[PDB]
Amino acid sequence: DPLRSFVRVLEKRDGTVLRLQQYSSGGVGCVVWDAAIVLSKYLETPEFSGDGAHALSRRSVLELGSGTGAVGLMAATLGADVVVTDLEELQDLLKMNINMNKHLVTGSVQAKVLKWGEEIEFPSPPDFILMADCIYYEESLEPLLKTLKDISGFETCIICCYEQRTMGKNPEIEKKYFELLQLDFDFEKIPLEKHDEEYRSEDIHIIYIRKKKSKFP
Amino acid sequence: RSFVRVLEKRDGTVLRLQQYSSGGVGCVVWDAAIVLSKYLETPEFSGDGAHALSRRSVLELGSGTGAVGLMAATLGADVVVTDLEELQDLLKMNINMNKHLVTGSVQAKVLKWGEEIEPSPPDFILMADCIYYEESLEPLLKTLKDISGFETCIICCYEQRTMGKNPEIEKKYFELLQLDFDFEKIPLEKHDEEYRSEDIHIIYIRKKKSKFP
Amino acid sequence: GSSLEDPLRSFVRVLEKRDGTVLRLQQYSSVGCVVWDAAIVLSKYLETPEFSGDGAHALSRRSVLELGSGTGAVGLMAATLGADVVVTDLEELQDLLKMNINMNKHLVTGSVQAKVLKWGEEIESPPDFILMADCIYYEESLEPLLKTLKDISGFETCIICCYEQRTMGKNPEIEKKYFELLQLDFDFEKIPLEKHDEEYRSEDIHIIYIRKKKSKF
Ligand SMILES: C[S@@+](CC[C@H](N)C(=O)[O-])C[C@H]1O[C@@H](n2cnc3c(N)ncnc32)[C@H](O)[C@@H]1O
Ligand SMILES: C[S@@+](CC[C@H](N)C(=O)[O-])C[C@H]1O[C@@H](n2cnc3c(N)ncnc32)[C@H](O)[C@@H]1O
Ligand SMILES: C[S@@+](CC[C@H](N)C(=O)[O-])C[C@H]1O[C@@H](n2cnc3c(N)ncnc32)[C@H](O)[C@@H]1O
Repeated sequence: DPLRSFVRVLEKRDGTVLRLQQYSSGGVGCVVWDAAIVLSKYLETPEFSGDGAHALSRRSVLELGSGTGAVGLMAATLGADVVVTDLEELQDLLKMNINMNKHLVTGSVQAKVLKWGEEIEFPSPPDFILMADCIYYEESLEPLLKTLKDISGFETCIICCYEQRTMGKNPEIEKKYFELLQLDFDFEKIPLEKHDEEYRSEDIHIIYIRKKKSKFP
Repeated sequence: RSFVRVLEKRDGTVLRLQQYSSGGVGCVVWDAAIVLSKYLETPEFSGDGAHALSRRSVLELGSGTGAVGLMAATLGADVVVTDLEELQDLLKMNINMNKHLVTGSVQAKVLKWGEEIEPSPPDFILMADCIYYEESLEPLLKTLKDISGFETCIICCYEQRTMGKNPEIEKKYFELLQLDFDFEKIPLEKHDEEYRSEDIHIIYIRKKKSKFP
Repeated sequence: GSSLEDPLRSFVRVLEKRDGTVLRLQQYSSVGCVVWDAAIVLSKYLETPEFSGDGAHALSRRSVLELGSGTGAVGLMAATLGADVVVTDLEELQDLLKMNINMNKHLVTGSVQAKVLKWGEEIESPPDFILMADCIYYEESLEPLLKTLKDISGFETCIICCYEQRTMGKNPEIEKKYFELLQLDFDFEKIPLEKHDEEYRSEDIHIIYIRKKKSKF
């Protein structure tokens, strides 16, 4: 197959390997971003995993802006019931990558369309929402934030990973994301030292986010 | 101590269920709750790996002392035990008495059958000896319909009684149940070897999924 | 009595018409009969533009006989489209049929009444239409049903049979036999799935147009 050379492999701690196609269909290319690799590998760290059953085992996980589905697929191999979401245009790629990794899934995974800011069907709030490199343009602001607010419950653990970009308007977009995020959410950056020892970077950040509860309507 | 029913777990720890609280109401641990609680610990129900209930959402209806829901919480479930307003103090007392064994979570709520529900469908709904009077019919069934989703596993354990109105109630229950739900009796051979009776049945119940709900 | 003011309210099945108005079908009388998925498919098929046709509705001012009516869903839908309907079933279902007529009489633009018709018995002029939903499931659905169908239908009767294909148990054998007997006195054709209501359809639910044969001798 000519497309086999466009597969990106991501090794799991247990020696198995996730294989992510980055092009399909008559459609679109999507890279496996470095931020997705960092987040994926973070999910396999002993400290995130915990003792006994992995932290994600039997938990509901929604990924926003999944792209190749890398992160959500990692979560599915760790026992989560995952929904990977993105634009209509990425659905074929997501489904291909589910089919390439079917044997490694220990929980469940399915692909759905979720365009940020649009009305939701996903009524019950997930245990986790995962995002990798979703903070880079206008939609990453108000529409992404609306989706996060509408979907998350007060117990939802939201984990956001992104690579800091210094080029152009990106520093102002990043600042604004976090300035607006704090209006409806509390957040904290985790230390680099909690990331996977190899798959980490000083310019790639993992942020824990939780919905704020106001006592007044 | 005076009114405690002790229920031993397979792992050798013990659930302690107060059957009365000061100024409040009495509620016995019924035989059906014992049968159902022990059934949850059977090897076939528990399954491989983590127990079938671990990290699963469980709602109990007509919890009384909270016996069955507390058993589930000790098996790793996130449990809500429900009953009438009048049983809330007893439920909270029994949560406190057994919280050192809870590996999931447990909380008490009021849920009077047939009333408007205040959201996500649970993985399991458990009922022990809830089939015995008028409210066990349309109101209970309405609650079951309102709360359950197509993937909810409903387990209903009851003691068959020949006395009084009970045969008519049991009969009408299953007639009404058939409309919106599929159900099957679990053979007696699958109950705990000791904690079982030919007169105590365990029914698995599942909501029928129309293609056009 | 019950704590509930109207204890059987939650056993009413609601079916929305194309114009938004709702049909209400009680499913418990004292004896229960649910609204089967086939009844919903066939009911919504009767409302499709192609079936409805141009001008006045195809059923408008036409005689319709329903066999094995149950709740009366399909016959009631036809009555809301202008047909003069008789819904029929066993004696034990008459109260339910009449209850459901009363609950929907305000939407009736033709007419509807309930009668006993137990299959394979002696009949009391041929209708323009005969409708059947999920009537092929057991021993009597064969010789007695088909005998009634032949006895009542005329050469101009449009017989429409809708059913959900069941694969468990003795069902495929019952289905086989239904069609082995049907071919003897009737011609029939399955209508394409694409002619069914776009929302209210399924690959496993079939609509069959049936017509009484005329031998030359
Ligand atoms: C930079 S990528 C990250 C992909 C993947 N998470 C990774 O880290 O490898 C951004 C992703 O967000 C998706 N996306 C962008 N705008 C969106 C919107 N308004 N609604 C939904 N998804 C969107 C894109 O299609 C793309 O797959
Ligand atoms: C016979 S007991 C069974 C108690 C417990 N499950 C056991 O087996 O030990 C019936 C329980 O149902 C509760 N109950 C009865 N009617 C109820 C209603 N209408 N709504 C909610 N709970 C009710 C009672 O308060 C009581 O705790
Ligand atoms: C599965 S139901 C379908 C009901 C309804 N048409 C629907 O689709 O929801 C079968 C119906 O056929 C009726 N029936 C079965 N045997 C019959 C017979 N020998 N004569 C008349 N009706 C019969 C039953 O009473 C029942 O109402």
